[PDB]
Amino acid sequence: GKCGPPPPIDNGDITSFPLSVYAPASSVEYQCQNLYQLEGNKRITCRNGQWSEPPKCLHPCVISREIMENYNIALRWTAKQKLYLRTGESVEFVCKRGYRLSSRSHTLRTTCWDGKLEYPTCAKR
Amino acid sequence: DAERLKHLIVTPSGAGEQNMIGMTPTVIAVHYLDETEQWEKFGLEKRQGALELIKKGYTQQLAFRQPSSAFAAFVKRAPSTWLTAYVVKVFSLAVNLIAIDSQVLCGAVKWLILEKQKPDGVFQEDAPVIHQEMIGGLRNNNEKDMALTAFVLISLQEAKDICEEQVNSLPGSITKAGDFLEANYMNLQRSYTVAIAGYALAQMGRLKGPLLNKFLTTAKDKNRWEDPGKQLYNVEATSYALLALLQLKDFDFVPPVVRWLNEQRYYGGGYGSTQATFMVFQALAQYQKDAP
Repeated sequence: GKCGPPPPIDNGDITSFPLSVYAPASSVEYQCQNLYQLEGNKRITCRNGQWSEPPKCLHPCVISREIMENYNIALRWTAKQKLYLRTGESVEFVCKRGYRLSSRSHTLRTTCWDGKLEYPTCAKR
Repeated sequence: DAERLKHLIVTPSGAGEQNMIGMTPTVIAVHYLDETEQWEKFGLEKRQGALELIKKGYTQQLAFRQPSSAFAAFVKRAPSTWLTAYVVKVFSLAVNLIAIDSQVLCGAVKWLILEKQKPDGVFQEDAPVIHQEMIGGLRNNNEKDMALTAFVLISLQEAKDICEEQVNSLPGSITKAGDFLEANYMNLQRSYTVAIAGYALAQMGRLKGPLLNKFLTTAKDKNRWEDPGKQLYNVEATSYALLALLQLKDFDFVPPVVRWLNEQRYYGGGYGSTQATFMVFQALAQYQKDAP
């Protein structure tokens, strides 16, 4: 019950060189590009001529200084200048002088997920 | 290119004013990428997400829709002429991106017409917005009646195709506001006002003769409308001007203006960037639609 080549994944690849045919019970492993986060089983196995479901590579986020300025917020730790955030990594923002966390805002601490970072808003005080 | 402006995609947050501040960059980003058809390189997958941030902003804004159909930062705050007009401006451009309830859009238009227009055509603000940085070159303006009247007029006209049938009074209100701008256009001093009122008149086909001549001669090096002060204001003013030029189909005057906007290498976002961001990408998107 041999299987064909392992499926491709965005922003990731298998750790071994791909072959056109794999024997039953064979397995290969994926890893994602730098700063991308693996979701699901990193290993896949050939069972009954079919590969098990491959994983995803979740996107990192980029902290936009443009969005921060527009939202009247700033980074709490500015010497530790993080540009990227891994999925699952969080950041702490502070209001800029003259503003306060707004009513309908996300918490000042926020976690990147698959490229999506929710910036908090601070309103005029 | 789309990469220089990926930061324009953002989650909308805050009250009646800040929510529109957030909704702004995402709406104009999708609008401009649709037009220049760049989702291919940028990432087709990224679009549907942006679309639901837009739907989200819209839905969140409805929380600040007052029974009058007008808007303010808070439901307990007196409605703002400018903010309501701006919501119309933004929603009008987004009707082909998401599902906008016409009763919402046309309700706001009607309220502007029935409550906030003066007998001589002027539109009046009775409750200024808190975040003055979101109104662009309108902020500190001598020629405020003209500037605000033009701003509202532009919103009404961009809401016209959608709301004309449900709002009999729209063309009448438009005409009357047009009368005021025309009667006072020649005495304008600031290039900002000349550009925004210019666009408002152009949409009407009433920017001509001496008015048209003033509009064109007001520019510097025939490639920008500028006033001493915040540079973002000039980007905004020149975007309004470009849109006027496109409305005049004066495609001979366009190239240097478009070039200057590009040479500005402005990519939106930042403090007090709302008007500049919306206008520059509305203007450049319109250029691509029309050219040549």
